[PDB]
Amino acid sequence: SLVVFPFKHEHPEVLLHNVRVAAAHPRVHEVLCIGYERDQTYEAVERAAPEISRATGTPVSVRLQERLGTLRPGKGDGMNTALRYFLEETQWERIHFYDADITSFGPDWITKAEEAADFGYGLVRHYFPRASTDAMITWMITRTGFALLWPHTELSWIEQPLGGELLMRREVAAMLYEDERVRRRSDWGIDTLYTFVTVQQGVSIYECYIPEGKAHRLYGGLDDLRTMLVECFAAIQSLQHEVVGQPAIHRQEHPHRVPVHIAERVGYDVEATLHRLMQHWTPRQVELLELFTTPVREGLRTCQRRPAFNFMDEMAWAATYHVLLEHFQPGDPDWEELLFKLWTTRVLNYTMTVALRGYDYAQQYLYRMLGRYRYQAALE
Amino acid sequence: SLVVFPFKHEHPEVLLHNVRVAAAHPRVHEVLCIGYERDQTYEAVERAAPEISRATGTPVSVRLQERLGTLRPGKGDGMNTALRYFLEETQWERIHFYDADITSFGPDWITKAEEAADFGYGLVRHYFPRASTDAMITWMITRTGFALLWPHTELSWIEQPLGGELLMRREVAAMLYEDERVRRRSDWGIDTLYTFVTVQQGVSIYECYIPEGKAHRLYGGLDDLRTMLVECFAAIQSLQHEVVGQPAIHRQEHPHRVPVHIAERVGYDVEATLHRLMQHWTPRQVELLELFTTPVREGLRTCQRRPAFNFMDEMAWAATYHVLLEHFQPGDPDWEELLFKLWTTRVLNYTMTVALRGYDYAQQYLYRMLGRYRYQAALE
Amino acid sequence: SLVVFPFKHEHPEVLLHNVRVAAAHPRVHEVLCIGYERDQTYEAVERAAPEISRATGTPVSVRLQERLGTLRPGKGDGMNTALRYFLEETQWERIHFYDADITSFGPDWITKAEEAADFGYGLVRHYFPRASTDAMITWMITRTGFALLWPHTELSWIEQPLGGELLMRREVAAMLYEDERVRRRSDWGIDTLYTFVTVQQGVSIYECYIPEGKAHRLYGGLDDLRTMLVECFAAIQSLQHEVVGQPAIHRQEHPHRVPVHIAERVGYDVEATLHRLMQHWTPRQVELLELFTTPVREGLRTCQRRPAFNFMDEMAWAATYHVLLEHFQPGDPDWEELLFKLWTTRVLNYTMTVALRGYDYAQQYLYRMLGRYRYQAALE
Amino acid sequence: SLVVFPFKHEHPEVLLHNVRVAAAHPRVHEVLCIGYERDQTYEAVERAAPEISRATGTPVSVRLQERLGTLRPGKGDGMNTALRYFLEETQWERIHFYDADITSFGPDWITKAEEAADFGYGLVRHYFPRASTDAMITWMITRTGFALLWPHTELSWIEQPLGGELLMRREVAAMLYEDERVRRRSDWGIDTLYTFVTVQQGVSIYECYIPEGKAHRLYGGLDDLRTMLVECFAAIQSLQHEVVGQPAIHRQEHPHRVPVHIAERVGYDVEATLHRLMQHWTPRQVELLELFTTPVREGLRTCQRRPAFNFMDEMAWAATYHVLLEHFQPGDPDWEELLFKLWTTRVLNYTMTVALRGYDYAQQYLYRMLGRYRYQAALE
Ligand SMILES: [Mn+2]
Ligand SMILES: [Mn+2]
Ligand SMILES: [Mn+2]
Ligand SMILES: [Mn+2]
Repeated sequence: SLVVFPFKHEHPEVLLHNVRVAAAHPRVHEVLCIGYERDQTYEAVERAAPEISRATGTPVSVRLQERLGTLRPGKGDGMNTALRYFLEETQWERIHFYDADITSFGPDWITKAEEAADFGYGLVRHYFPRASTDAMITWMITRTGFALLWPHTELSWIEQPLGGELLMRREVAAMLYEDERVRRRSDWGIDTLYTFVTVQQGVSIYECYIPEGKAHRLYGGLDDLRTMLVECFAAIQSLQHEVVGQPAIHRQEHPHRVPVHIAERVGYDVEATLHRLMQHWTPRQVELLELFTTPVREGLRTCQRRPAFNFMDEMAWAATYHVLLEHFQPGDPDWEELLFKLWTTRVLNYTMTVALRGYDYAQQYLYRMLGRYRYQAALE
Repeated sequence: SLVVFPFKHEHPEVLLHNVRVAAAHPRVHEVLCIGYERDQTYEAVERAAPEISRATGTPVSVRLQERLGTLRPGKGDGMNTALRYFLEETQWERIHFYDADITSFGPDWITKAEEAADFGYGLVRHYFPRASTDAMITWMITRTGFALLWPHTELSWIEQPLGGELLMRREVAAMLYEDERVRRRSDWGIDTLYTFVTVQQGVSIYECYIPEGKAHRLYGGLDDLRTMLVECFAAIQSLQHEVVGQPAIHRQEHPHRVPVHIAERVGYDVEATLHRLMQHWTPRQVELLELFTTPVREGLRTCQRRPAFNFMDEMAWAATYHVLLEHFQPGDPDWEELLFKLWTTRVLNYTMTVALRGYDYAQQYLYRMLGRYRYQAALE
Repeated sequence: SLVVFPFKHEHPEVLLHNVRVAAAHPRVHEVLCIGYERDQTYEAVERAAPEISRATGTPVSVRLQERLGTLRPGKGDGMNTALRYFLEETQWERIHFYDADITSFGPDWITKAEEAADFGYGLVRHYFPRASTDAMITWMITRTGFALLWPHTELSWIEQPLGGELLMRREVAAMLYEDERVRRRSDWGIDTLYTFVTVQQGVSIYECYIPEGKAHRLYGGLDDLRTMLVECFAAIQSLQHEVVGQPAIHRQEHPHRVPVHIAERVGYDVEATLHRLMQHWTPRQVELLELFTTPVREGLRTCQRRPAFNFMDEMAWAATYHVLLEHFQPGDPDWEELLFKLWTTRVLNYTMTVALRGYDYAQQYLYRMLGRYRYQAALE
Repeated sequence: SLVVFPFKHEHPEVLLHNVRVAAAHPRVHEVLCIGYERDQTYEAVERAAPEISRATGTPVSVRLQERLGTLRPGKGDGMNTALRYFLEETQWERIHFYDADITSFGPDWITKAEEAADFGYGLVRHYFPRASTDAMITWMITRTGFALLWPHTELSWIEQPLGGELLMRREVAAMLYEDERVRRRSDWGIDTLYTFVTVQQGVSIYECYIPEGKAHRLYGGLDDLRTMLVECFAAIQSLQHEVVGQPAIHRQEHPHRVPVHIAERVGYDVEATLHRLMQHWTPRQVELLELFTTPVREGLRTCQRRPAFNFMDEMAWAATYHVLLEHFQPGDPDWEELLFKLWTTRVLNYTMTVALRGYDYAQQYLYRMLGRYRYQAALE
């Protein structure tokens, strides 16, 4: 069973630790390492690869990601390349996928996934405890969108639809690789496409939990997440007229208690995010806001002079999400920048009205937020 | 919608509150109250019935429990009598079921259930927060048995399978009434039967959640649950050779944090439960223990002289359960006692090794226990 | 025992409840109600006074606030007026003080205070659970200042030093009335003065705890605390060169777990508090910042253009506090504004780096912060 | 500053790790290791000692404990011997004391203690988070006794009066060594004597907290604690007619949040403890119970046939404690065995009525239990 590791610019030590863990496992029959470019990180893994495939017995190869899609060359080209090598150049029946930077990795990840895949699941998906102010794309964009567009389906119930940690058996991989929509998704939008089309095609999905597991992403402003945001939203927008059957088997490993050190985590720099909400304005962005409801139009125009976000409550965000679905133009610098400020005001609003009330209150909220969105869409 | 209240020797004011609350609800068309005998509590409901019918504009009937099954005349006869009335004497699309003593009932119970059934679900079950040491039949008998016997199915994933608070649509209620296995189950076993056969027949199920739970029963030795225990185990034993499919659509409102009073609650009298373990011994029971694995035989026989329960861990209980499934005879006095004592040692073991570790541990233990039983059963 | 209720424009029913509850208490001999003006709220208490005096057998007087001090005519004048009445017009061994708006007052407040004074304590202070983001004057001004100036003493260990709920014995109340520093403190600063001088004069102190806290004030920008802030800081500034002994006996009932509603509460309007930071600037304030360390000068001057607060960590606030102690002028409009803005940046910093981590973190941060200030001050 | 390590039969690896940590510290000027006997453990430390005093620079000697007291040769002779070597054979001004088995040890222990001792404290006392069913001697014997006998004093407010982790400056050590009562306390009673006489003599006491720190003592029945119990109680009994001034300066480092893995700990084997309550009976123990109140006499006599403990509530225990103070004869096998069963019934009662309600509820209880005991004694 193949085990793929997409990397780019990560410290090669951590990666190579995870690759050793993988090759040692008695249920892993090959390891593939798909780099972004021929940098020093990649050069390091290419020299290390002959060594690990000798001590452990299992072969380990390294390849550059190919240009398979039509958007930005990113995560999507890397994962779809792994698919091409899995189907066309080997004959294994199971492929794993793990982020390279994961310092929390262990043998318990790979075993659980293979163990669940024995019950016959086409797709096993890992999911971990996340801080109340992390995962804001997941919650306010991916899950909210799935809730508002496909409330009766399993889509919005998937815990971490942007997650790169998963297993997929051969038929499932082959189906995704042949699918024109996922093939062209060469950027951050790929995880959204794997998730959406597996559910649409009736693939049965287990979700593995991981008690404690994640590499605390970097403390900066919400700016750092800007590219991922506009691409993840575009992905959902591109799927908005698709139809999805209700039936699809879906189960999820019970979540163990969130460890303290994750519940006590802050997901972003509040000051930098407020400052950034006042930057990069343009007369067209002000013109384009006329398309939104009055409180949102008025609210965000205030951000030219001072930070504003109390306006962007749960309802305001839904109303804003519908307008974005209709009018957002991927690749348009003004539309991309407005999405980023709007989403920012939502993150700030939720942070001070919800997160600030404590990690528990944040979890109950977020599950219940999806519930009301589900209900509001089913009605209309 | 019909709203049914099965009652016994209840505070008549606690019952009449819930009757008035349901009759005032705009989605409710009728209220039925079922009791076994025309005792003082019954004549009160009948004498009040005309007054509530005027004030709310909703008819309020009161009927006797009829003998429709062939086991002990109990809860099942009462619930199936309401199904009968609902199908033969009315023409409403929906029926509710609520225990009478619940002192937490507000109009929100009926509102959330009817909103859930709009989505189109055929069954809506209410689930609640419970204490680590309540729900020991639910956990160690009903769910455990579902997990051991039908691991690949939805049965062990249902939260409150013995719960009597629920909503069915006319077609679901009809199917259950016509079914000979549920008709016969006149005793405590009925909730197990409604749960099992709806899952077998591919009924779509939503699980509502009421934020403030039920009203907690009397604090006494496990002694009080003895009849419920044998009858719930018999229900499952009776279904043991049934076949059940993998598919049946199942969802559930997200649970809110347990309230303090519930997490800080002891479910039973530990002293009295220990004392009871050394009582009602017979020679025959001593010999019957020969059918069990050695640690369970030696473990329980100790209880003639002093309370023992360390031996009855999670594995030993699974092995015990399998032996009971093959040899336990509902109505054989010694078999019933041995089940009572065997389950008591599980509860005590669970209490001292799990419940005593804090409520959050208790919940996570319990969701994971079902996981392990599921897995063992699938791999054999 | 005398029981004093200082009131303003309160719901007259909320006040009269607390008056009736105290008058019915068997350990209470008189109740005094003090207000500034004979407004509608005052005439209500006077018109009801004869009726309560009959029903409970306890006299109920109502007096005007007299001008006994030389600062703003405020809380101090009212509290010292009650001390006057208590010492010159009655002969009771004890006096109570309770804010009027507290909607949580039961007879247990007076019971626990009088039981504590039996042990023989001269002061009994009530303390409560508060939210991470309430009590920002208490923490960052009163306690912080006690810790920096008198680290080897009991002052910074008192829980609710600005709290007006307390009991004194006749001898303690007499000492405070005769003291020229507390007599003069007619404004918000009075609670600081009662706290400080009782500790200086070796009064023995018990700290009662009421399990359900106060009634929480209005949700608005830090703006509302502005007068309280300057006046509380001035109180401490005014005592800065005092000497205080190491010995003064001090104990405190153990605190019970905070209730959910309190731990999940935001103390202030984060948007409005940020906006307020960019308002009411003057050139003079810009120049005054020259007295401060460079990071605080650059940090606050940013606020003319956009909200900044990361720079105002725990150390920078200590350095800021020392500069304020030497240069702050109560009544100089620009000094008061700069304190307001400086303290606002501390509160915001604290909020985003500490409070947002969960209520349990907030408490432990705060007890440890006092520890570190204490230590720095002792080692210099 | 000397740093003493009393050992006996501990694994020498852990000990020698702690001794290396100590000798490295720049504020530690010597290390003394007082063994119980000349076993293999001691022989191992004697060969290792010349090595550690070479790499680190600080000298390290090992001595056998001397016979200084009149009771069992135990902890007390070991600690008092350290005192003799500290005063008579060196000239250091500070002596530490640490349990040998502590696997959680670090540099943060020694630094904090020396740092607090700079403020001038005669006695610094470490204290750590403990499980709800550990520390049952501390709570039901030492602290309860201090509360019932000396309620107005600081004695019962000391967090861990049986703790061996502390620092004491020269004058304090010399005072204890000269004190005839502490010198003769050669057994488990010594910690009680250090605590009692330091408070009686007005020694000023800081309590260091340790966030996470303790070696989970062995999982067995309450039997394992039997010797410590009868000696710790005897110690209190021997002090019951002493007089204690109220004044004595006392402060304590704020406790950080209890880590999960300690809150999820079970302090003893419930089954073995119940069985043991039915063992070692004697006609004289039944005769001696006639001296106790009726519910306690009747309750414990039941334990001849079956385990009983619901009787032994908080009040029953106090009434029982007073009778024990008057009639308990140290060294008498029947009196010692009755104390052990009585205390056992109290532990079991608290475990199932208090601990079982969750670690938080257990902490609030135990602080409040001391409060009522304090109040009940002050009255009478
Ligand atoms: Mn990553
Ligand atoms: Mn009931
Ligand atoms: Mn107020
Ligand atoms: Mn030890």
